[PDB]
Amino acid sequence: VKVGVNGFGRIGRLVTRAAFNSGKVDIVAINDPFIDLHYMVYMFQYDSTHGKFHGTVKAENGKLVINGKAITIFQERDPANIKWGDAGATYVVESTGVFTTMEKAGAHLKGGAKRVIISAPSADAPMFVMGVNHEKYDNSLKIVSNASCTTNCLAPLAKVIHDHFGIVEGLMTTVHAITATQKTVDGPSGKLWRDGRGAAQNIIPASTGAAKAVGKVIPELNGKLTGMAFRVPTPNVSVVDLTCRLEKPAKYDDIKKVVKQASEGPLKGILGYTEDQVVSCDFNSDTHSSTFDAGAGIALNDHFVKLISWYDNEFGYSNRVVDLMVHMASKE
Amino acid sequence: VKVGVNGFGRIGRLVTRAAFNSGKVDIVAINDPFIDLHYMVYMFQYDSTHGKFHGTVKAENGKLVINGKAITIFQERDPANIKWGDAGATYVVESTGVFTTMEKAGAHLKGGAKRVIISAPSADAPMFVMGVNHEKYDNSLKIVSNASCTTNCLAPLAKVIHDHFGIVEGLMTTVHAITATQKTVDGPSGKLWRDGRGAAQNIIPASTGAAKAVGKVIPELNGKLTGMAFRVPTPNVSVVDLTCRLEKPAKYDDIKKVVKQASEGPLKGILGYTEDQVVSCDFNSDTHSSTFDAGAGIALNDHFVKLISWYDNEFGYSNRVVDLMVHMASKE
Amino acid sequence: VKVGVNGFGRIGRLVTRAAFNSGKVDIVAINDPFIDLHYMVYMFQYDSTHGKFHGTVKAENGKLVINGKAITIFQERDPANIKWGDAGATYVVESTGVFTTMEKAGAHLKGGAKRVIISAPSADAPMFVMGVNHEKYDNSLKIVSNASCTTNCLAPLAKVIHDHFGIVEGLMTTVHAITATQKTVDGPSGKLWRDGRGAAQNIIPASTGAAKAVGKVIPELNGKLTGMAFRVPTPNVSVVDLTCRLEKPAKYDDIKKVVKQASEGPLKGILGYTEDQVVSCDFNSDTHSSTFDAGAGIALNDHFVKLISWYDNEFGYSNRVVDLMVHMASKE
Amino acid sequence: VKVGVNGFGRIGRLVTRAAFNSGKVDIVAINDPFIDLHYMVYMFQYDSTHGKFHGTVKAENGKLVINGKAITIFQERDPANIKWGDAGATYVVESTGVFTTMEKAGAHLKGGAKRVIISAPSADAPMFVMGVNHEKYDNSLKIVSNASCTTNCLAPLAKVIHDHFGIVEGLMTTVHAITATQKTVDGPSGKLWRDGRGAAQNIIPASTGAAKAVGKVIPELNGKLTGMAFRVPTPNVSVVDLTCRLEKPAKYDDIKKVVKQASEGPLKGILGYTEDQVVSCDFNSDTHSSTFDAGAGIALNDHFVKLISWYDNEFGYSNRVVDLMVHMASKE
Ligand SMILES: NC(=O)c1ccc[n+]([C@@H]2O[C@H](COP(=O)([O-])OP(=O)(O)OC[C@H]3O[C@@H](n4cnc5c(N)ncnc54)[C@H](O)[C@@H]3O)[C@@H](O)[C@H]2O)c1
Ligand SMILES: NC(=O)c1ccc[n+]([C@@H]2O[C@H](COP(=O)([O-])OP(=O)(O)OC[C@H]3O[C@@H](n4cnc5c(N)ncnc54)[C@H](O)[C@@H]3O)[C@@H](O)[C@H]2O)c1
Ligand SMILES: NC(=O)c1ccc[n+]([C@@H]2O[C@H](COP(=O)([O-])OP(=O)(O)OC[C@H]3O[C@@H](n4cnc5c(N)ncnc54)[C@H](O)[C@@H]3O)[C@@H](O)[C@H]2O)c1
Ligand SMILES: NC(=O)c1ccc[n+]([C@@H]2O[C@H](COP(=O)([O-])OP(=O)(O)OC[C@H]3O[C@@H](n4cnc5c(N)ncnc54)[C@H](O)[C@@H]3O)[C@@H](O)[C@H]2O)c1
Ligand SMILES: c1cnc2c(c1)ccc1cccnc12
Ligand SMILES: c1cnc2c(c1)ccc1cccnc12
Ligand SMILES: c1cnc2c(c1)ccc1cccnc12
Ligand SMILES: c1cnc2c(c1)ccc1cccnc12
Repeated sequence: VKVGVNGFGRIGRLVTRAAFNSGKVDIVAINDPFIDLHYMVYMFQYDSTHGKFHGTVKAENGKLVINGKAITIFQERDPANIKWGDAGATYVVESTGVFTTMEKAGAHLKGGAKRVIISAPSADAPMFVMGVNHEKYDNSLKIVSNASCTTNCLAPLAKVIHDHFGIVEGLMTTVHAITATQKTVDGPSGKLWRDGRGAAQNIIPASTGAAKAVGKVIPELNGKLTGMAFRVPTPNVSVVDLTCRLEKPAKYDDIKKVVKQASEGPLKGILGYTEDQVVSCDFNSDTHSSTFDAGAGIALNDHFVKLISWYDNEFGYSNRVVDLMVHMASKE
Repeated sequence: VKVGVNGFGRIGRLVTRAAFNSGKVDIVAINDPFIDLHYMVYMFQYDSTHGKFHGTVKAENGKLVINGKAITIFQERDPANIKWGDAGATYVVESTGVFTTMEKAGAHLKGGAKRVIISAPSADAPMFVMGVNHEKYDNSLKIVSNASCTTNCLAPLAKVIHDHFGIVEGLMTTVHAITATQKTVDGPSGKLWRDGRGAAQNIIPASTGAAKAVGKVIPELNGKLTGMAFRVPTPNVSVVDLTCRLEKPAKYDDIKKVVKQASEGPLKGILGYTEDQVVSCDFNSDTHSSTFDAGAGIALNDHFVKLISWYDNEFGYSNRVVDLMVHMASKE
Repeated sequence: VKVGVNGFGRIGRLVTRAAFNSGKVDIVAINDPFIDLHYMVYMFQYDSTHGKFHGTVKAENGKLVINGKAITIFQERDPANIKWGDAGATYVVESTGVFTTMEKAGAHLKGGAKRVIISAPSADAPMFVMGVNHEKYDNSLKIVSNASCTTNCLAPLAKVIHDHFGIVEGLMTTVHAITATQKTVDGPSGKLWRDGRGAAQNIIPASTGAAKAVGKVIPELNGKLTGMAFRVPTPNVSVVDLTCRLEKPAKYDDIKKVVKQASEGPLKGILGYTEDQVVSCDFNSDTHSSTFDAGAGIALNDHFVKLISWYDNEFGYSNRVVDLMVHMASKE
Repeated sequence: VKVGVNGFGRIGRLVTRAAFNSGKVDIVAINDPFIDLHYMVYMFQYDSTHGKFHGTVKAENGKLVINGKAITIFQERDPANIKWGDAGATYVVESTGVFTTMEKAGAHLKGGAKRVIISAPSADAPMFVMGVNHEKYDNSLKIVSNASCTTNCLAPLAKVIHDHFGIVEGLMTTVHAITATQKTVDGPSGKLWRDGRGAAQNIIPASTGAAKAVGKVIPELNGKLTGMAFRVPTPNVSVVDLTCRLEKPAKYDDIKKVVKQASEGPLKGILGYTEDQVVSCDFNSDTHSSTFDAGAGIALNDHFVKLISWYDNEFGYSNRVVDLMVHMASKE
């Protein structure tokens, strides 16, 4: 399926690498009014976090050419003005952070795009998490959301746990790497005042919709989970800390057994499982949505447990965006 | 009371500062075989985290003279060889990190100390938290513990919440600054493998006895709390995240009022209360044991809540060591 | 003199603090369209780097009241629309970073300011360094620059060394803390590609005009000095490394004596001198422009030496802005 | 050639990976009294900086088995007691940091080792830098030094520059990643007081022998270079900043031309060359000893220049150790 990328950022650029790396998505157009063509070459080829592109990248005849494939480059602030159709972009990855409502994201349809995948939670577009509810997608849906990085780590763990023991209620904290929304030194950050404080210096409490959004992705959990985040001074890789109360009793070893099972079978590639003495860097460029850390968790009793799961918030999510598009493409 | 300090490290130095900032306590001797007299002048004067000492520090006549007061300096590896009695050290703060059992900390009694306060949890020395169970101290105790930084954070809060609502069960996480036991790059840590991984690079899961220890300090909570830690790349200040289930219903505003009431009366100076948009650096050099962050916590319902509390692990704890000694002295 | 501040950022806030810590200067107005009145109360009160403000800050009656003094608050993007005259702002500190030419900074003259001090180098506004060429200021200058933090570090030192030994030629590097222009993760920086790379992850080469600018401030050194920068993952405090060739022979002890003599007389408060085993944090909130580090430099021979000098880029510079205004006012 | 590794640290473990990766060195014995066998598995397989070993690692029948090759594991504090000969270890990589003199390093010969390669500068063992003076090695030399990471970055650049233009004199600064000798928080560090200050917080001035040691590796430069270091808060990758005065005039483009030439021909794989807008992370796991950064340098005039060269201090040096051993092996 051919695809356009709106906003060539962390997710835009890594969705582009994941795309090249799958057989199944062809990136044909990129719009980013803040990154010109020769600058796009540089930002793609060099990556502080995930390392140099293993691949070829250049500018040629006004097009970005990756691994010999030529890509139409647009420079539009208003997505309503992007000539996607002409470019041959069937689906658009809305990865700017700034067009997340159906109405705003729907502007890509005016340039002749067929479907939009918003790389974030949406107030009103339907949200999908691969492995959890993607099969609820149907062809009527022109504008969809891939949810967040955090919702993609929480939801698969929660699916497995609810399915086997019943989640009565749960409260989630994510300890999360810094992102591009944050500031290098104490600076302005709108109505979210904590988010402006110096990102390298501080542990920063923040809001997250992800626990509530899981109750959308798994309706039986509606209103049973909420949570929060702490931003901390690492450049990538985040961890979910789920504290939950269960209906059926669950010894820790039975939780481990059932998560290992799921990681090996129907959630292979999405939910991982480890008992190794891992730290955050051990997941850098790991493509899973969620990896259970057996050693790090702790149970108070058979009904009350704290479960820990790792995620590369850039790289895992990026791969999920590709996967959703493949799934959508195959339903057309 | 005259005090000697064993281990002139982060805690030993900051206890010394806190002692001089308050005449609460007179420092008369210090032992550290890895820091000579001239070198102590340097390490006490300049502090990366808390700034340059406001006062005078020099070497005269083989002693360390802080604010005009001469301190006897020892250089012994074996605590049994330190002549505390000769120097007048009545109470000894045991802040090396390697003598935390009664048997080992007791060696100070050999050199003529009268009582020992271990600046960490102990497998067997009784543990005290100022404002929670410090009145359980009595003069029959020659060797006591001031518990851990984390316990001093969690306990005052857990007391208020338990006293007023009844904690049925709780799971804790502390997102904690790096300490001297950690490593600059991947290196040997012995039995605790994750802890040897590069401190500036990683989110590192780690073990903590604080939640259990709360059940000693608050006997009604015995066996009702457990937890874990994440070490993250900050140099100081940490945060407790307590997820608890309550017996009696408590609306979040009722929790706020109760906690604020507690900060203003009996736990004043120990448990603080804030509604501001704070981040970790706002607690650097803050002397509270625990500061409840109203805005950062979140309730799922009237019986299931996540409560957030900040602590300067270095500075709050060091002030508590002095306060505990002052109390002890009053009981003599 | 009454002062208005345009851009209530790292420098604008710290100038404000320095003004209140010294009555040197009265702050009467502040403009920042990205920080409302209530939000200013927050950002001024809490500072990750320099700590909580010691004094009072609140909003009353649409003004910002610091230490009892009410300050008029504007929210204009266009400096021409700020009514400085109505608020009584005689001098305007232009600390936004986006109005550094005479033509742009001059727009403050439209709203009724009398003179403008740009808190950065200027392509055309004359530049002054306290203790080096501030007596070249005269009342014919409506728009002046206080140069850069780096220039304020390099110039006092280069003056002493030149005055006494004759700098034939020099090459400078500054190893410099991160600033607000940098990015938390790899992102767009426009024309300056290295600067958009993740600030907490990298050693980043960067351009600096400081060495050349020294040749304006010290006309005899015109064309005799150039340099570069490395941005590194600290939040504050930077260091000059000046490698120079000398005309007259200077033994390193002669250099030390000359510099120390300079710190004790005419450049006292501007150029500091130390022999202690200092590191960057020992200069956090230090008001000097430049602190010579005797121990850290090294001579190849009597004519070829590497000289090291520390500066708090935020705090030293901010104090210099106030000092420059006080001087200006004395000349009126 | 079969080899033993004394000290399985950063360099010990990466020399081991580089060894597997060449065809030509077989690691057969490892001694490290602080890392037991199952711990060795973990420390080899997981690397925060260079990523998971792409390879197999396990413990079997009391031996460390990497990629099917079994390795004898010793646990001796005194290298005089290590049974290398029995193990079949012909050469030993002395990578503990603690046996760097001929006499101390010579203890490995008592256990039947034939030659020792000390992974650091030595006060008295002869030092080699591949590409610069390795051909001065002869079979009489049983104990040698591979110099330092910094000497390996400086010396190839200096060779090329001296060869073409004449280095009259030079002064070098290295801006260097933290290492395992440094401390996570302000702590003791012997007679080198700065080195104990908190490594994540500070820019730290330090000593280096590397500029002087280049005058050993290139005798014509004896007494013509010296320098210093700054340690800064990155976990790996360092940069040399060489300020030098030249005999023959050299336009910057002629310097670039001659370094590019050398990187392409006789210093291929040792000295690299780039004009890209690179930052430190772009060299992570780069095997060169030295990569010239054309864009980052700056010339004052044709005789006085500042040259910049990057190095992965762990990975580049590690590969050089292997290379030296191959060279030594082929001269036997
Ligand atoms: N970083 C993560 O870990 C992560 C994970 C999952 C989802 N997301 C979400 O993805 C979105 C992007 O996140 P990111 O981290 O890549 O941000 P980023 O800041 O790195 O990238 C955003 C890009 O959008 C471009 N842009 C801005 N306005 C534009 C416009 N009008 N038209 C075209 N391009 C424009 C910017 O120039 C930039 O290159 C956000 O909604 C974020 O919440 C982020
Ligand atoms: N840093 C914190 O946040 C914190 C807070 C609460 C409690 N603690 C506890 O306090 C203790 C000290 O921790 P720290 O962070 O100050 O560590 P540290 O490493 O900064 O200080 C320990 C000091 O003890 C010295 N020492 C080692 N062996 C010695 C001996 N045989 N005799 C005398 N001195 C010796 C070392 O030279 C060092 O100066 C530990 O038990 C720790 O768990 C630490
Ligand atoms: N941080 C330092 O080390 C340092 C030292 C010396 C000089 N400087 C210089 O001082 C200036 C400010 O740097 P800073 O570090 O404080 O940056 P900053 O980003 O912290 O502050 C700039 C402030 O200006 C505001 N602003 C942006 N557009 C505006 C407008 N149209 N009108 C009014 N305000 C506006 C922003 O909201 C922000 O509060 C820059 O020129 C910088 O080069 C910085
Ligand atoms: N890290 C760098 O970038 C770098 C580069 C070039 C050279 N070097 C040099 O290499 C040497 C090691 O450096 P490193 O960074 O790997 O240090 P490291 O601390 O990571 O490794 C040292 C290892 O030696 C072991 N060890 C200590 N005493 C021992 C003994 N008596 N017998 C056996 N093993 C023992 C330790 O347990 C540890 O695993 C030093 O001389 C250093 O100067 C380091
Ligand atoms: C045209 C282009 N791409 C596709 C299809 C048709 C049909 C199915 C499909 C499934 C996965 C990925 N791409 C496609
Ligand atoms: C587990 C892992 N991968 C997948 C699924 C479940 C479901 C659908 C799908 C579609 C495309 C690519 N991967 C997956
Ligand atoms: C035995 C073992 N290894 C070797 C030799 C003999 C001879 C030469 C040589 C050259 C490079 C690497 N290894 C060897
Ligand atoms: C440039 C690059 N690699 C080398 C040399 C010079 C010289 C010797 C040598 C021996 C073994 C492996 N590599 C090299």
